[PDB]
Amino acid sequence: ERACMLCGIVLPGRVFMQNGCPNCDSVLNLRDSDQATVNECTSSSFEGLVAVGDNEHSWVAKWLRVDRFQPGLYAVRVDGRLPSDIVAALEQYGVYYRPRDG
Amino acid sequence: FGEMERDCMIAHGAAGFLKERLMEASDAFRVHVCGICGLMSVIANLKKN
Amino acid sequence: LKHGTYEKLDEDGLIAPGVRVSGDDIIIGKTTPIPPYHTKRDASTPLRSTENGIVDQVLLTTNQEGLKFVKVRMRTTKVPQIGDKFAS
Amino acid sequence: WEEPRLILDQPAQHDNINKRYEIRFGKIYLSRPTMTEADGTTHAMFPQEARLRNLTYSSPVYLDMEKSMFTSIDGNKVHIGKVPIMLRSKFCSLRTLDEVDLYKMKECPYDMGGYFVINGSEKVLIAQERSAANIVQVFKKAAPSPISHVAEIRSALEKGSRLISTMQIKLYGREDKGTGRTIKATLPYVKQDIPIVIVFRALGVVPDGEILQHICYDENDWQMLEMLKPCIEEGFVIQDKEVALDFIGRRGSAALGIRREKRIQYAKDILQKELLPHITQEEGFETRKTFFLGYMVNRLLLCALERKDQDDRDHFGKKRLDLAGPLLANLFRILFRKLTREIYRYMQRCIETDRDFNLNLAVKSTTITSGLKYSLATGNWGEQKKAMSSRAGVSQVLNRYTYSSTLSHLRRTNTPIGRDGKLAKPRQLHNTHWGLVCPAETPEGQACGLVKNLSLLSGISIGSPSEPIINFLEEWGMEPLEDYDPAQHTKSTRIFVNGVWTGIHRDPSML
Amino acid sequence: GVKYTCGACAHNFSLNKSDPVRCKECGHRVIYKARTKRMIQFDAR
Amino acid sequence: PPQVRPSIAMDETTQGQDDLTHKLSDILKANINVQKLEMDGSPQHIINEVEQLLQFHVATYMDNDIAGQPQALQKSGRPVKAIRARLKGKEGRLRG
Amino acid sequence: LIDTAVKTAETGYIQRRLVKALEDIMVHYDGTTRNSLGDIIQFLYGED
Amino acid sequence: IKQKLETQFTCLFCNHDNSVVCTLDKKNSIGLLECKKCNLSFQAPINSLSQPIDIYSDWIDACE
Amino acid sequence: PQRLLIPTVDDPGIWGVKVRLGKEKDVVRQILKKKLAREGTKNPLEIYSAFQRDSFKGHVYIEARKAEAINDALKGNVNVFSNNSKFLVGIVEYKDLLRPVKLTRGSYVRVKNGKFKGDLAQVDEVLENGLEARLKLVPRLDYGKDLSYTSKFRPAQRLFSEAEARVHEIRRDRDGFVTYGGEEYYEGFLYKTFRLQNLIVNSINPTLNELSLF
RNA sequence: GUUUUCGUUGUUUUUU
Ligand SMILES: [Mg+2]
Ligand SMILES: [Zn+2]
Ligand SMILES: [Zn+2]
Ligand SMILES: [Zn+2]
Ligand SMILES: [Zn+2]
Repeated sequence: ERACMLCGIVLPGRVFMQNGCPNCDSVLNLRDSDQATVNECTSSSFEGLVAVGDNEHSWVAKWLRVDRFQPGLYAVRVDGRLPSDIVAALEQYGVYYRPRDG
Repeated sequence: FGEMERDCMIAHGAAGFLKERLMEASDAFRVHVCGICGLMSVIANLKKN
Repeated sequence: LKHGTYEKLDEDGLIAPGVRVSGDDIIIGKTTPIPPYHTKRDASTPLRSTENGIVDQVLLTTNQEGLKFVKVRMRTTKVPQIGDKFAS
Repeated sequence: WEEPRLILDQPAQHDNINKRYEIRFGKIYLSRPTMTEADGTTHAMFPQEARLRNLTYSSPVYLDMEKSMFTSIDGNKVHIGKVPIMLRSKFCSLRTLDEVDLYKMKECPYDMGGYFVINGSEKVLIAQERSAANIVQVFKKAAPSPISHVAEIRSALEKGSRLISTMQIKLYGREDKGTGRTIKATLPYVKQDIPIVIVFRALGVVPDGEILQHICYDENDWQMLEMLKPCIEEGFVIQDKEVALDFIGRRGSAALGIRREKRIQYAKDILQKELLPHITQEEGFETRKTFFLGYMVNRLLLCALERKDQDDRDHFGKKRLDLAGPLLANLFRILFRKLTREIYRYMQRCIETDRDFNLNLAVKSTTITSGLKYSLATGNWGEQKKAMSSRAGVSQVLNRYTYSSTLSHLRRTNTPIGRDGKLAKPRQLHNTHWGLVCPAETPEGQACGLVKNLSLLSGISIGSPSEPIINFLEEWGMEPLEDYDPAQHTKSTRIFVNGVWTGIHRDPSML
Repeated sequence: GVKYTCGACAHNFSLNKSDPVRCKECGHRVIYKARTKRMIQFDAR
Repeated sequence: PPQVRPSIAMDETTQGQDDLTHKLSDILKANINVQKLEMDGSPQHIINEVEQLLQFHVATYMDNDIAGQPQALQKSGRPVKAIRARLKGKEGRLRG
Repeated sequence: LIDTAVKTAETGYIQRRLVKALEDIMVHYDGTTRNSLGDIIQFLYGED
Repeated sequence: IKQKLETQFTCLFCNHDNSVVCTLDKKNSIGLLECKKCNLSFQAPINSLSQPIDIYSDWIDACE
Repeated sequence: PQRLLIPTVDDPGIWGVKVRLGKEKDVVRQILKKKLAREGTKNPLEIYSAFQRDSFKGHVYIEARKAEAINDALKGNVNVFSNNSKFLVGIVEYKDLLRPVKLTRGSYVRVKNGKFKGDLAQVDEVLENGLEARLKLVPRLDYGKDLSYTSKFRPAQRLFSEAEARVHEIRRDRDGFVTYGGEEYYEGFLYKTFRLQNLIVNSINPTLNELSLF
């Protein structure tokens, strides 16, 4: 269960090795990159366990920016910082990553 | 030393033996007390006095 | 160490069976290290000061954890004496 | 087999599939003593070996598991530990060997075992006495109380030899004081008392005619009728089983918001369950419960009238000595229940990983082993975390200072009544120990008069199955309780087996 | 060095606080020490 | 001082800290936890609960014979020996 | 035997309570009987 | 004698616990209930064998 | 700016039911999967989100609108205290429930895990990912006096010197820099790959030994 | 060379 940087959805590490991030893999390509990228985009340290089942009208979803993202476990805080390449690609594609650790 | 023992020897009234026995033959102790507060709150050293 | 003596102990830290014993006498010689030279401490077994006799049977075996584990039996006659109790 | 199924499930919609990870248990397998040396070498033991090297004379035990899958889209010999074994027993390595090899292993023949060797320490259990369970017990409560007589019974399941609950009744109202001579009941898992008529109506007999029939059987006893009359008068609001039940379910000590939907059913459950389970635990025999309750309340009313003696609580025939059987049974019962809890839980946080558990890494036999070890070595018949409220001194270090001291030590009893309140009945000798316990031998001071000893000819029952007795009764024209009429069977004999009402008969002499 | 003896086979053997304590001759796992070499007296009273 | 609550050596060197020291440390921890509450998320109910637990700890360290409420204990299952318990009783300081 | 065992303990309790009751009383140079507080009990010890 | 009972029962309307006040009035064999938050009241006949728990049970049986 | 996403009355309420200690994450995930599986069913659960926070250990809060939804959600869950120890969440603290909330080189830090715990360190490098950082400690070696570790049998600390290492028991790369025993030693100090988890920098007060050395 | 230390708390048993 490594907390994703961008969307925050968390799934068992096997899930990301094999099933991936439901929303960020399109731009983060965790399924199709070295495990270094998967771990950097999905850290094993996280805080603020938020279970989301309905996100379309949940205020928690609007605050957490997961109203569009698939309902599921989400982590409020993720420590560390993204390396240069991941954030550079995110900003090139127009995804201004907002760290959720504050 | 039993309670009834105290009772019996007080009926006798051997005050001095009582005090010394409960002091010399038990945990006698000396302390220092500040009269103003009347408590044992003194900070003492002897060789420095 | 203990105020009692250690000479009757053996070269291993034990005492031979059938040795005269007096109270306050170190019957088992055990030592423990000191958490950091001269880093050990007495762990001996003086005999009960009130109890004297002769060593009956000295056992040396390992406990369940496999560590050395002794069972030492001392013995002596009990002679009836003034004030000793008897009953019909 | 008291707890033979653990049922799991996994309705994963990730597509509703019910993966039932059910676990079943096979036969129990008991080994002979066989320790494992720290050298890894294993060998059968002997008590003297443990005495020398401070070990416990215990035998490894195996129970058979069974892991069964019921996945609908809509085991092995597991070493469970080692059980200390009382010497000379059928599992004892000294039971055999006759007179000779005992010499070779340096065993005194004059020892008769009967004790447990733990870490080289021979330990002796102390049997505890007790009144016989599931008995009607009416007593005159202290006059300074609205209660005048107290009918008491601790209902326990005959199978399993384990307490389940207790129910008590009280004659409310004083002689021409407290208004009428009413009666209200006390129940398990409740918080208030209820008029007895109400509990009759919730059990099927709402009309008072049937209630009186089941209660009063000499209609000529108008006195009985008028003591119960206030109970009948107050029993007019409730007129059917559902109101009686919701009424009862309103006081079931449960949560708030059960609503009459489920309140009536929970009330009926506690009318069936938790209530006289020794009589019946299923449906369709609440009539048997009504008849038995009527008999018990009739006894209570006779006692209130005092036409019969209050059942002498000191009458020893009611008392019962729990041998090691029931004691160890309950101890291992609680320990196995804890083992069930922990293993079933480990299934929960190990099936989530969906790893095929070996049924080996999950189980730690240390639970039962260490629990029994503590409860015996320290003698606390209970977990190390429930030291308080746990009977200590049940097990003791044996006596080998002299032969006969040990002898009595093996023929000693215990009275777990406590020293709270001096009193005289218990310590006092009562005629009803005639030929049962040593009249002269007893401790001194606090222990005097309470701990007892088996008389030279007293013998303890181990228990026998009861159904053949039922057949013998059925064999001999047993008259059922539903064929029981107050006038017809006015001189017949009510039938009781193991103390519970087991029919009617008119000519008991021949049978 | 020191003289010991087994309890089962009845054989004396000497260990030097280095060998794990096991019967040198029949594997019996309980050994013992022997009498001392000093002389013993008794008042016989 | 330590004189009141010194170290007891269950087995030669192995010393179990006196339960008085244990409960003193416990109350200091509860105090610090209350201290650690307000500068961060302290949504009232959390403050109330933590202070309630601190009060429970203090009362237990004073007395464990508080009627109507169960006793305080150590991991062993043994109820804590409150100061009152040390003081009163047939073995109390006075009588003992 | 039971009665003896009960009586010894109960009597010991009574004796303890009583001795606590009257542990300080004294006769004095005046011959009066007064307590630690000085409240006279008897105007004269045994009236004699 | 009236007996106001500020009970712990939770009322369904404003969903506030301890908001139900079960004031029993046996004089006319007629009960009374009050809420301090939404002021909902309940009525039910009360025999010599009715309690605030029975009254709350009747309220649940009636409203829902 | 999240401030325009502040909660209001129209937003679903939060009922905070406390659960058994250490089982709060278990209850969170139980609620998540129960809601997901029962979403769209004939008995749907009116819960919007479930969350637990480290500070509020034992406290579980679910975004919902009716107590019936919470009662059905927690029904069938054993890790929850039998009590309905739930208190309605006020408007202001809805965001305070999810509020998330220093390390630099050359900063004094302490070791916790392993055997070198309780030894002050000075950070001198940090890994790019933000997971591991290198340090500047006082090496603690027995010089072969007991090699042929644990955290409780160690002697005092001494600054590393080349002569002692040469004599008692060693690859000289740069002046004063020796990678000995899988450990880097610069300027007579200790350098090792220490995890960010193994270290802490906030609220550390130097001790008498540290002020004597540092 | 003078000098110099063993634990607790429980339990159960008896001792009058
Ligand atoms: Mg005598
Ligand atoms: Zn993502
Ligand atoms: Zn002063
Ligand atoms: Zn041999
Ligand atoms: Zn309301």
